[PDB]
Amino acid sequence: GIVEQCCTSICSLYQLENYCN
Amino acid sequence: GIVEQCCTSICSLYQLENYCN
Amino acid sequence: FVNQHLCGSHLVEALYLVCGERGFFYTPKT
Amino acid sequence: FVNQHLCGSHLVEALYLVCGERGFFYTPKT
Repeated sequence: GIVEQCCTSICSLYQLENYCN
Repeated sequence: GIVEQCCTSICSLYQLENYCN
Repeated sequence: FVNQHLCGSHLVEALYLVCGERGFFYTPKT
Repeated sequence: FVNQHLCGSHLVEALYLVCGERGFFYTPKT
């Protein structure tokens, strides 16, 4: 999930936008 | 929604918890 | 911290602190 | 600000800034 992709590993805009409404 | 209840008016714990998963 | 006008980043912070490991949804559109 | 390790309040802030008026969901459980 988001913690694994953005906290534990380096985050990206691509991934963050996956969590926008 | 949350803006109306917590930003435009005074927020509460009761209402904030309505938006927890 | 919850019993005030909370907007933008301030509201998101309050949700974060209240909801903990559950997480939350911030839907200013709804 | 997005291309780093982002945790806790720092992650929530990034989501807030990226997603704008759409809002977002923060589900560290999922």
